[PDB]
Amino acid sequence: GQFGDIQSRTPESKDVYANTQLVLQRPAAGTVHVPYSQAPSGFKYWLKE
Amino acid sequence: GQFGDIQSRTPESKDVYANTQLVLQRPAAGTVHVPYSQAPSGFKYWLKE
Amino acid sequence: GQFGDIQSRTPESKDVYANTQLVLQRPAAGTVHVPYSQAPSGFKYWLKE
Amino acid sequence: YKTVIPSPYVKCCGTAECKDKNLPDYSCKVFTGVYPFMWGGAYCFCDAENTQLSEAHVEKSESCKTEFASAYRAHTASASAKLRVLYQGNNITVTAYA
Amino acid sequence: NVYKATRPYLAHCPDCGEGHSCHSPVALERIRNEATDGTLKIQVSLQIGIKTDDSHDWTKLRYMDNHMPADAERAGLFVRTSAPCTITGTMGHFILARCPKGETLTVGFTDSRKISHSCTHPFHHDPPVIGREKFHSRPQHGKELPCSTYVQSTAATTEEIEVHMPPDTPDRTLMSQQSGNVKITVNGQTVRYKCNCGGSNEGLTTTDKVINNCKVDQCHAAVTNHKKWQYNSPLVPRNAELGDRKGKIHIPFPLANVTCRVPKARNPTVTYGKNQVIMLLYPDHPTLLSYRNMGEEPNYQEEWVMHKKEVVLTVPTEGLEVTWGNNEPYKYWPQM
Amino acid sequence: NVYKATRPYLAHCPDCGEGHSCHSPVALERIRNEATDGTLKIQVSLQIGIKTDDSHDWTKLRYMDNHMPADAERAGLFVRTSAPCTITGTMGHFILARCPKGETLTVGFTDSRKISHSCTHPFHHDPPVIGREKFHSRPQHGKELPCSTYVQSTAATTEEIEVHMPPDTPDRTLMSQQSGNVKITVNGQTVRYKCNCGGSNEGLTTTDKVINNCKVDQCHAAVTNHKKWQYNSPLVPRNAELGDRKGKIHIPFPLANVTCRVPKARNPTVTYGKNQVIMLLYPDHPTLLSYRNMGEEPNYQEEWVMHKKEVVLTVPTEGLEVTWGNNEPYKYWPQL
Repeated sequence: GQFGDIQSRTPESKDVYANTQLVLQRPAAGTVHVPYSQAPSGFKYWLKE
Repeated sequence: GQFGDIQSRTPESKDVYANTQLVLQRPAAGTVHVPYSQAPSGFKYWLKE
Repeated sequence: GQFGDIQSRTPESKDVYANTQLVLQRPAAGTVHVPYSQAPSGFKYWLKE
Repeated sequence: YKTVIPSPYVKCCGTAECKDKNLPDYSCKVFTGVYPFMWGGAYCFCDAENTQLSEAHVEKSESCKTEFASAYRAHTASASAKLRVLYQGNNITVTAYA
Repeated sequence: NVYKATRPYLAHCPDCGEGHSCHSPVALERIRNEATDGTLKIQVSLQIGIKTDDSHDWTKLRYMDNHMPADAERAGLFVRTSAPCTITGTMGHFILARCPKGETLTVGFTDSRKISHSCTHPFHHDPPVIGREKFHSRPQHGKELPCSTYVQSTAATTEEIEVHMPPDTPDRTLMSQQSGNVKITVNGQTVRYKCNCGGSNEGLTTTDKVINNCKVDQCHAAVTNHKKWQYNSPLVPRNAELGDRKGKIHIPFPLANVTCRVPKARNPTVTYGKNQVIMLLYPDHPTLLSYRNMGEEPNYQEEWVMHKKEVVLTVPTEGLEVTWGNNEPYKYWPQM
Repeated sequence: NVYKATRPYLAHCPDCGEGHSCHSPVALERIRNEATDGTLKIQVSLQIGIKTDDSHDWTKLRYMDNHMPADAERAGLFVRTSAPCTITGTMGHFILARCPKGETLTVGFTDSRKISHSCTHPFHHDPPVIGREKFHSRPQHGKELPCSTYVQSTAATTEEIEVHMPPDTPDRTLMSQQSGNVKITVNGQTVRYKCNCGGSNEGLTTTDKVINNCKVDQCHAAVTNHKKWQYNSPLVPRNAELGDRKGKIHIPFPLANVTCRVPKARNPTVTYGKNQVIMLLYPDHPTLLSYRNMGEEPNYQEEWVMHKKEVVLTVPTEGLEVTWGNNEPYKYWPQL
């Protein structure tokens, strides 16, 4: 959720660092979907604050 | 205007208690209507506050 | 921008006093228009405040 | 960031198993007793013997080439100056490193 | 016609109309708003510009209609927040639109049977403040500032997605009680069946099948898609007899850096005093006011001016720099 | 018939649709909002209620369509801010409309070829509520309050606009690049031309002309018709062989002070106490509450009541006067 939640060497780099606190949740009754809990983009938040 | 402006024994009860401060007003020029001044529903106000 | 930005003797009077801070601006590229910077009506502002 | 999530593996009348993958923020979970529904009815035959494999990982978004912020470490600075000189009744422009 | 192999599918919706949730063929997936100009990249359940036979036709739309994909009209497609939106690009699952200030995004269309389906999602739309002024309507001529938007070029370049085989869809309307036997009506589709009764009780049929001495409740069928291609979606299960076998297709509407046109706030009534400056700010739209000292201690202060305001700012010996919206910074220096 | 010398024309627009600027036949000129009731006096580029042959027809509209004026439908005409507006008068360039709260004004119509053109201008609309109650429907009988509106008297009095001559109407569609030469297609009209290139580079032609070895950008043409009149528009250029030569015509629908019937806030639940008054305020719309003492020290206090509120006010020996919205001031006296 902070500035640096996703870290890469260059904009064209292959390997990336990621700390976003991603956890999968159980799907709804009779529903095919992948529900998840994840902290929003730190870069998008920083661009505002 | 407060909680208890209308009091009844059960939701299906016959006799009811009412203190709403209802006063009739004089109708408008050449108009057929029953204008009145009354304190709003105490139950509806309580449901919000 | 204040009460009295435009002063006249009577509502039907010929001569008027005007202090509105009116300045002409350069028109937009390939556009025919008269852009200007002027303080809004003091009377219209007073009618609100 | 881009949260890359593929189609969930719904195993009808059986159990699915999570494979430990070397991917940034890789998350995996298997949910027991799932009875999912589609357009024409139930996708599975069994009532409680079905499983669903939910896998996910974090990648750089397509925008990273355009929309990005760079983290620099400033060491020392080199000064350079544009100077105007009135030499022999004429203005001359001098641009050099300070 | 890349739409020959590719196909369409169905999904779920939280609001199909009047606050009721259903399985909508115009279901909303992802609403991207990365473009600074105000362009929205909407991902939908259906496919636009492609026909059921996998052929390019800009006037046609491809949506899922109860186990089978059907054709619709491009003119019937609509996008709205609080007022209708102007569609500036359509290709497959993607729609490009410029929307006014709204709290809920609505995307809909009209089918062959003259029935309209629409999906509503809660989305706080409010084009960011590109510059220093919060205006509503865009000007034809103004200050040039760098921004980004999604272009309307359909050309197969830059961005791409992953595709593969789809799953099987359930359908009870495929089975029928023929006296004391069960008849499976295929209707030119690949159907996967399973029954409790003896004999043939499994398989993948392309022809009409009949199960002798059985009940409809003791069976279960469902359509499947193999000959066609599908996009790697996390809301659809992965193909059982397949590892990581996948394809890729180029996608329309890429992100490109353009130029946004803005305006410049009107000069404020300025009056000078003893080491102080007085400004009478009259903003038409939300305008940003910022000021700093031109010395050792700058002491930056920022505020969004919206109403009629009078500001008194102290001018030191070093100088005071004041920036009023998109206008060039005004420099002020003390005197006698 | 002042419309003998008068005529229509075209102008430019800052927003013809989806934020793109163009030359619109429904171009906005001046949006007057002097009326206190909320009526807007919109000035447009086209003419309503008149046909191309100069005849009165309320169901018809006259707009400019590529060098020549064409007829359209009155039903196709629309005005909107954030929601559609009710049109309460149409005559020539003028439209009368009552609009809800909006930030951008939009005026449009539909042509003969079934193509819709609309012009959008940024305008902060927010009429000043009349009275102390925010009602939607106007009552036939109520409280008389002073307001202002635009009357429907067509009579040539009070207000006036400046009208000038439209010398030669510029038209770039008259020139065409014929390989390496410029062809001027007259189409049965008198055209005035001028070029940078040698040979014939001036004149008033009635026949098709060709300028050898020249470019379209280095030329200029326009139709002649110094027989009709035009209104002084900033969206149309000034006549070259003319200084400040202009005429003037009286305009319909002037502003005049009238009377408006508003409503009154409902009486609150009042309960008395020891030198104090308790009021249970139930406002339907933002209602102003003000109170003062009837002695030496009045101590005026004002507040805008919007939600359910309970107010306790101290009543001195001199008396307390409370004004609740547009209702007559309630007088209260304690003792003992």
